[PDB]
Amino acid sequence: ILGLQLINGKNESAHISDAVGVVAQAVHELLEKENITDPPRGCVGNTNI
Amino acid sequence: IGIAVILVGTSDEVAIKDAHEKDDFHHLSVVPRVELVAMNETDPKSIITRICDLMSDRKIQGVVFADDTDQEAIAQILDFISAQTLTPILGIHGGSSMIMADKDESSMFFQFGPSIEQQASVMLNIMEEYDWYIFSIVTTYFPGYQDFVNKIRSTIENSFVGWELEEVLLLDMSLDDGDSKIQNQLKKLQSPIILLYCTKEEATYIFEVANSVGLTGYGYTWIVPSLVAGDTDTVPAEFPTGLISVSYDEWDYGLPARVRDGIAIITTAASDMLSEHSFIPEPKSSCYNTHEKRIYQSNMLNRYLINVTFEGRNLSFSEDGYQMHPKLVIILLNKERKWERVGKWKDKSLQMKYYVWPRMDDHLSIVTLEEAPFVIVESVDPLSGTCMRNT
Amino acid sequence: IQMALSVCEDLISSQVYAILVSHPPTPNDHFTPTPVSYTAGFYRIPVLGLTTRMSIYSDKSIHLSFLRTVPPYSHQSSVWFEMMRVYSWNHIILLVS
Amino acid sequence: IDLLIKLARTMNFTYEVHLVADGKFGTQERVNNSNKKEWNGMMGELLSG
Ligand SMILES: *[C@@H]1O[C@H](CO)[C@@H](O)[C@H](O)[C@H]1NC(C)=O
Repeated sequence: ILGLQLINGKNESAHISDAVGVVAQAVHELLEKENITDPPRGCVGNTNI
Repeated sequence: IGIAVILVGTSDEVAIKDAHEKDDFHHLSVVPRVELVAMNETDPKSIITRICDLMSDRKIQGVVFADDTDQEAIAQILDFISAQTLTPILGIHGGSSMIMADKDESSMFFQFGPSIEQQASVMLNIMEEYDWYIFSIVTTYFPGYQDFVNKIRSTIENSFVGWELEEVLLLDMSLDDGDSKIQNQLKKLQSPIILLYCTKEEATYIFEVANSVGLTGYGYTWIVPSLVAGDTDTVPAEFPTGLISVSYDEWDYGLPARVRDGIAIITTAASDMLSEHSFIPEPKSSCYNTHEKRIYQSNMLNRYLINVTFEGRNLSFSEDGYQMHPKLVIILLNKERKWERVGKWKDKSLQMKYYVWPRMDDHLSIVTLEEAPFVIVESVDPLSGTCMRNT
Repeated sequence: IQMALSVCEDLISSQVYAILVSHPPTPNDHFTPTPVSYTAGFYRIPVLGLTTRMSIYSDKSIHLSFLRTVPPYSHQSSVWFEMMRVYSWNHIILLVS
Repeated sequence: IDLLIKLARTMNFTYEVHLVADGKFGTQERVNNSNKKEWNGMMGELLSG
């Protein structure tokens, strides 16, 4: 069988470092413009996007 | 089989309450437990909690959901309850109206509203009636374009009518600095009829580029699906006059009417099982213990829940979970920036008030008389609805 | 069960920006990414998928707020074309579910 | 058929002769219940395998 797999894709313990790397570097530009909102507070209290 | 009519927002619950209690046929145990919880179910916690205490309190085996707000994905979370549990849930109006593309294999969901494929066929029926055989398609990366174009392409391919399809555009505003990437291709459009598939927010933007190029005004007629229209009251004042769109009927098919037929569908389908089962399915009266509550699966109900006819009109749902024969209405944007109703589409029949297009001076009438080889009239072709070729 | 509630009183009650999915203990299952992309999907709260190998979370018509750190199974077709591009294969027959 | 004999020998392939069913040479015609034009005769028996 000429199968197929992936490498460095199952390293979930090491995946979060790249996973947090992109988002943490993305909030830098997120909080760099006008009218930057706030994430919804609670569940029942918030009612819309 | 208890039916819980759930409606949220700013609507009339008493109209739903009075209509639901008036059961037309008592031959089946409708037993509609109409809680009619008016609490805003926008938050997931509210809706998920009330569902499994509704099943706990009244031992119901059916729910119908109604909503007033947009709630673009309140059906997405609603489908999760249907998939995890086995109790059928049928949408009525609002955030459950839009058709979900794909659901779970065991999804107990049936929405009210035509799918994208149905919306693609009705626009062609408009085009067939008015003989605008030449057309072009503009689309985006939004999902369903691979199906919207395919439905158009399949209908066009190998047809008696001499359709003319060209200039399929598959670019939108998602790409950065796309202002120069969409003007070059938009200059390649030459057909008087352009079929558009986009999002309401980018629909205004995509026309702004078209207005700059000049593909607007008279001589060009564009057609858009229901989701592009978004809301009849919300006119973004950017869409040109003559934007003809097709959407589900929000006026005639009223909320008390929707529950009347909607509550009938689940009752007659479930009672059909009791004829051949003699044992009403009883999922656990909770939103937990799904591992042990799913043993008594009632997927046989789903297999025939779709095929249901009530009061003559067949309200059957497709296997994917969209209405087979919906009551679509054709809406047109007049010169006053207000959506204007035109005609009604049902039973594969397109009947509309305007027998001729109100376009007007590039539109000049001509009076002729049927005499001699000078002018010859024989008949119209009813096989496809189009007049003829070379006539 | 708790997944429907596993975001309101303990995740979005603590001022969350992004949600990271888990990995199901059984590899041949996908219960893990369904609720996070539904409760937070319609809340416009982005959800990052680190062990979501299924291709359903690839349209964004449903699961609108979903990011994936691993390409799905359907992306194996992208390399297959390049794989037979180097072996000059042209007569193939697909066998899919 | 004579031309077929010389064509097969110089090409190394075996042939089985089977005639059409309807007997028409081939054209595109409309079908009842919507247009959906299809080929009939040889042409339908060639595109359909
Ligand atoms: C035709 O094929 C046969 C066996 O398949 C053999 O004689 C040879 O390969 C060919 N003969 C020719 C091309 O003259």
